[PDB]
Amino acid sequence: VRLALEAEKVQAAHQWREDFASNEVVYYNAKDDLDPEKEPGSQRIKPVFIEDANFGRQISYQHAAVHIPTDIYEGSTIVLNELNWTSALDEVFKKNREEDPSLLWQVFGSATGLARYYPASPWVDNKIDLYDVRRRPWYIQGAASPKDMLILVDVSGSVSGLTLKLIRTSVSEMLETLSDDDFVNVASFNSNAQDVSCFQHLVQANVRNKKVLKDAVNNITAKGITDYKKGFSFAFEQLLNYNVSRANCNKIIMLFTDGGEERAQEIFNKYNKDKKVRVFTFSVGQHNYDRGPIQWMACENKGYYYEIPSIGAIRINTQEYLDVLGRPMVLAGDKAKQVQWTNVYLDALELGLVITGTLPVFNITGQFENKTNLKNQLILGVMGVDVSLEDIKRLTPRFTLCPNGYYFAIDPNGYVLLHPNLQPKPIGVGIPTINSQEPVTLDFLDAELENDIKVEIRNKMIDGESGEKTFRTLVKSQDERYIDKGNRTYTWTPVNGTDYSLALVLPTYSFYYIKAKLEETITQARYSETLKPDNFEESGYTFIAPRDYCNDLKISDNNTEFLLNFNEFIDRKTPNNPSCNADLINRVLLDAGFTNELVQNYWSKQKNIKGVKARFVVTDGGITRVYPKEAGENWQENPETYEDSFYKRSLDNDNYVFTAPYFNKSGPGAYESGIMVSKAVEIYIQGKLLKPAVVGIKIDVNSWIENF
Amino acid sequence: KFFHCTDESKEFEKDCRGKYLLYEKNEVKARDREWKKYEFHYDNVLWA
Amino acid sequence: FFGEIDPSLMRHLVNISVYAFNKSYDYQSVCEPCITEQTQYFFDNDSKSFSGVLDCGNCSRIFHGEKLMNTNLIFIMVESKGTCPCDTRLLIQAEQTSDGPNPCDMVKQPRYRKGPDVCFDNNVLEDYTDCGGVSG
Amino acid sequence: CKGKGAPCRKTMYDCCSGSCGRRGKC
Amino acid sequence: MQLFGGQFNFDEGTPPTNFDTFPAAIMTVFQILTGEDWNEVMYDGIKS
Ligand SMILES: *[C@@H]1O[C@H](CO)[C@@H](O[C@@H]2O[C@H](CO)[C@@H](O[C@@H]3O[C@H](CO)[C@@H](O[C@@H]4O[C@H](CO)[C@@H](O)[C@H](O)[C@H]4NC(C)=O)[C@H](O)[C@H]3NC(C)=O)[C@H](O)[C@H]2NC(C)=O)[C@H](O)[C@H]1NC(C)=O
Ligand SMILES: *[C@@H]1O[C@H](CO)[C@@H](O[C@@H]2O[C@H](CO)[C@@H](O[C@@H]3O[C@H](CO)[C@@H](O)[C@H](O)[C@H]3NC(C)=O)[C@H](O)[C@H]2NC(C)=O)[C@H](O)[C@H]1NC(C)=O
Ligand SMILES: *[C@@H]1O[C@H](CO)[C@@H](O[C@@H]2O[C@H](CO)[C@@H](O)[C@H](O)[C@H]2NC(C)=O)[C@H](O)[C@H]1NC(C)=O
Ligand SMILES: *[C@@H]1O[C@H](CO)[C@@H](O[C@@H]2O[C@H](CO)[C@@H](O)[C@H](O)[C@H]2NC(C)=O)[C@H](O)[C@H]1NC(C)=O
Ligand SMILES: *[C@@H]1O[C@H](CO)[C@@H](O[C@@H]2O[C@H](CO)[C@@H](O)[C@H](O)[C@H]2NC(C)=O)[C@H](O)[C@H]1NC(C)=O
Ligand SMILES: [Ca+2]
Ligand SMILES: [Ca+2]
Repeated sequence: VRLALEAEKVQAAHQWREDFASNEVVYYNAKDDLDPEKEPGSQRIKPVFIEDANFGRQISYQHAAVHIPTDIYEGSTIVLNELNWTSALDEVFKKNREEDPSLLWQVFGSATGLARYYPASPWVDNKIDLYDVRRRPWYIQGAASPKDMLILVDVSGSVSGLTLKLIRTSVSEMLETLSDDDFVNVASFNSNAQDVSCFQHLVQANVRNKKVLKDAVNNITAKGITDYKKGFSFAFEQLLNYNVSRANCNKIIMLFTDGGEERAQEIFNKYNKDKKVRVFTFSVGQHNYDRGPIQWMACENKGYYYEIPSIGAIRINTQEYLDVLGRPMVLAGDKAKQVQWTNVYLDALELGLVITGTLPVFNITGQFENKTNLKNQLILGVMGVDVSLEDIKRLTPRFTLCPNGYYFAIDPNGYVLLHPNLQPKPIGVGIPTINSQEPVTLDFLDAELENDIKVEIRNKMIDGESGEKTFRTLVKSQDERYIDKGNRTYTWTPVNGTDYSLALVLPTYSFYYIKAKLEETITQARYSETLKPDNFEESGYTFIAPRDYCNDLKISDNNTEFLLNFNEFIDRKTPNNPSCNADLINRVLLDAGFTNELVQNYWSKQKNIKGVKARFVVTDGGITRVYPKEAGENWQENPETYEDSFYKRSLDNDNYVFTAPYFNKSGPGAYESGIMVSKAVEIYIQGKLLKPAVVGIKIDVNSWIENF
Repeated sequence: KFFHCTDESKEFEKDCRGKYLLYEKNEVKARDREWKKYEFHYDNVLWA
Repeated sequence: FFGEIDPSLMRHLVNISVYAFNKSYDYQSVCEPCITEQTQYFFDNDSKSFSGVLDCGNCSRIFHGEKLMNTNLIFIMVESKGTCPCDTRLLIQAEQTSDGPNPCDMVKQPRYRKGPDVCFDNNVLEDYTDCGGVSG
Repeated sequence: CKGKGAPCRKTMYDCCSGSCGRRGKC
Repeated sequence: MQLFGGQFNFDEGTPPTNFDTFPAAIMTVFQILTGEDWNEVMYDGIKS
């Protein structure tokens, strides 16, 4: 909000200079070689980047960077004029970060093509940069409203050849600019109109429907004699079908043709007298046909007229209709300025899964005094701040629950914002044909679709209600091989102020958790003397979960380094005081003490047993103790306790669970490692039920072969 | 009238500055924009 | 998977409801040449007797199935496999690359959704002179 | 005006410099 | 125009020396008579 206000004020105060002294504008350009050792109106900046673990890249907080796409000149008058009035945004960029240090990115997309993001980092590292800020999904979301698009491709003898290929590519690219909130259908007409795909009325612009439409338009042919009076009468009928779901606003028609002589006044006077359906006409290809009629249709029916003469103009001439579409929200005043969050997508600067809030910026030159309204109906650009899913996961701790319990959040379209089965990969669209720009949209029902309960729960959360539902469901195991029929309790509530709805899944046995005591400095001593690197000889190899306990403590992929760092930390300071997680450390050491006492007192009595290969124990609290020394190397399980498939499997079963090993794999088979059987530890404190640990046995294969 | 831009989209000389994209089959490459005269032109009586 | 080793007995077990099966689609998966289909099997009768006859390839094999009470295992004993030839039609449980649901049928019965209610699509103050024909 | 090294057909005459070469490229 | 009138819309564009319209046909015939690139035009006719 404050960034948009400052940008509007500064742009209102700007003066349209047309002459620069070759050194008057100063910026970084974020794409130049750091060592040129060497322009029309600009002076470059040589900045200093040190490091930042918050981003992974090298950043500089002294100034913002500018990204000007390759196609657009870096020294034209309009670009320099924008650079001046956008230089003022740097102070606000700094101020916002000063208020909240956790801000990741603060981007300002511009209607001319350049973007300014605050933490100055070089652009991404076959290296031709095709990035254009005016096509990214957040900009498209913030520049207009959901549309009802019907592309009306023209197939005819004339459009055969190069024009057909240009039409195909243009339709594909313009389809790429749609969003999940938008509905689109593609039609074609030589002499009688017909749908190009199996869709007949309108389909949501998902990542699948768009692919189907792209294939259908790529399998098109050119024949016959053009008839506009039928194609338009067909498009207008498909824009009147209300039996299906649609955005119900911004009804717009796209005509992709080359040129003709029929303007079809009767069809427009029949269907569109009140002018509620916009018409955009495109003259694709290099030809000599009469472009007059299509310009007239674009003028009478509210719209704009484009020309695509080559491949290089497709992107620009297909990304501009949002400028026309954004006029009514500009004229609405300070009422269309609402922060709107996009879908989950991979950041362009290699930051993972992020979501972006967008706020449009209006051109308000001559607004205080009532003279200027000629060009005051177009947006300057869309502001944007990125918040990572890691912050939202941080806001929802999961270590006081059982591994089977988790959170998840759903947007009104049904897609998950948080869910344990959501991973940083693009959504598949189909079978990979032989021989990162798409959003990661995964529906909630793509976890384990249950007709009876998980559909009504999803429909209730989408509606924005709160309730509880205890039911017997089917859960898929983490290794994606087993299914349990467990009991879960879905609890949900809306995130008021926004549209997301949060829910919490909890089984019955996870309604209580063990909270460790403060104990004393003596307890820390002998609870820490158990898990030393030289000490897991009579206690068995000891694991530790890479959960962030202390701020200085760093997570490591290799478990030995984490064990050493944890030992040195717990030795060097007390757990609670130095701004660390007291509960996590206290429970980890309590588990360490309990497990060490168990292994010594019971397992140390019998060194070797006829049928067992390894005695292991995993406890909620991130510790694992495989008693045999040589068997510790065969432990292929995740050191994180809350991500062990066998632990989660054994938690849902009141009996012994047998885990089948892997076949034809490079790791050790079930002849030197054994067969894993696990049982969930059950305790009754007071009358309450608790399952804080799972123990098990690795069965020798040969002994059971000779016993069978 | 025998002046052409390496990027055909930019009609005038002041526009023909920067980088522009070529879309040839199975590749995308970027080259400079150049304001050039045709090899054979009509500028004086000798060139004609 | 026992389907790969002895497909006929597994198919008969599923038919007499020994191992229930129900499949899911994995959308975030990578392929070597992508949506991927998955399958998991489990118990659905919580009983023990489980006696039947295969009648496989005109070479009937009587089989008896008993489940260990405390554990989650089942003991199935068939007459033979090699002696009685049968069709194989291997019953794979591994993930296989395949197309997802048919989009046409899916859009015939769309899921529930709530689109945004705010929209600005018309206003009498908007200027329509910028048509693009006269501007070039 | 196709760039240098792009596939060309001589009848087009669109090549920026010279003409469409023997090998079929500008 | 009867033989090659409608089949020079290739995937690389319509050649300038096409037989689509009458003024275009005259120039293509005139160019062949002068003998300049008559083989390239013939290649288009064969490919069409
Ligand atoms: C926000 O809106 C404001 C106004 O609502 C807008 O400011 C206006 O910007 C335009 C430029 O786009 C200025 O246009 C003046 O008009 C003259 C006369 O046309 C132009 O001089 C030549 O114009 C021709 C075409 O007519 C063109 O070749 C080129 O622009 C000029 N050619 C040469 C050889 O110089 C100038 O562009 C310009 N005049 C001067 C003296 O600069 C308006 O004057 C601006 N209006 C105001 C009140 O400042 C602003 O750009 C909008 N914001 C953004 C980001 O675009
Ligand atoms: C785009 O470039 C413009 C041209 O340089 C910049 O505008 C100039 O900024 C100067 C400040 O560094 C101004 O100098 C001061 O202006 C005040 C006006 O109130 C006067 O006292 C003096 O001229 C001067 N004062 C001091 C103490 O230096 C220039 O007046 C001003 N305009 C020009 C040179 O035409 C813009 O800053 C730059 N764009 C943005 C957004 O900053
Ligand atoms: C679906 O849309 C159609 C038109 O697009 C609506 O028109 C009706 O269609 C049914 C089909 O036999 C018939 O009742 C009539 O032909 C139409 N009724 C009219 C015009 O009043 C149809 O009503 C829509 N579906 C529903 C359920 O309303
Ligand atoms: C979000 O805010 C709304 C208020 O608009 C909360 O709804 C109210 O909650 C209080 C108690 O917290 C009740 O006394 C009111 O009756 C509720 N008003 C209603 C239901 O209209 C809602 O609880 C808040 N949700 C969250 C998650 O904070
Ligand atoms: C998905 O798998 C479950 C697991 O069994 C199926 O649930 C049973 O399915 C059988 C037939 O397949 C029915 O006779 C039972 O009545 C089902 N049980 C319940 C509690 O409904 C389920 O049918 C499978 N298919 C779907 C679409 O969910
Ligand atoms: Ca035609
Ligand atoms: Ca000659």
